[PDB]
Amino acid sequence: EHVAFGSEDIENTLAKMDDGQLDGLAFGAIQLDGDGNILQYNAAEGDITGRDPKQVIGKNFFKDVAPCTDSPEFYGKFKEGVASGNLNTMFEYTFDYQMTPTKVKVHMKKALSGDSYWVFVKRV
Ligand SMILES: *C(=O)/C=C/c1ccc(O)cc1
Repeated sequence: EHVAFGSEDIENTLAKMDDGQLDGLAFGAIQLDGDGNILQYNAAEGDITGRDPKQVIGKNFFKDVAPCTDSPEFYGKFKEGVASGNLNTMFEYTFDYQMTPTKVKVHMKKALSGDSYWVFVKRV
């Protein structure tokens, strides 16, 4: 159905969803493993960044796809959350690698499932 960016139970709703439903979301959604490998990447995220979802699946988000996120403010918070088991943070960021610099809001949250973490993205 509809689900709003930043919803308190977003991870419960998205646990229900297959690839096609994820492509129906109003915001960008990326699912990562604990090493930052890309497990899912939806159509809305591709609309923001110009990346073909089919070609980024399996690549490492912090090393290869999104080097500008390798920073204490983004990757640093991700690794702290993976280690502590409590990842749930929202912040503003700029995506500027091989693209027009684009201001975004990012929400990172642990999934329901084992060894999975979401990055949600919306333009601001
Ligand atoms: C900075 O390098 C960010 C790059 C980026 C962010 C999000 C994406 O889905 C793809 C590339």
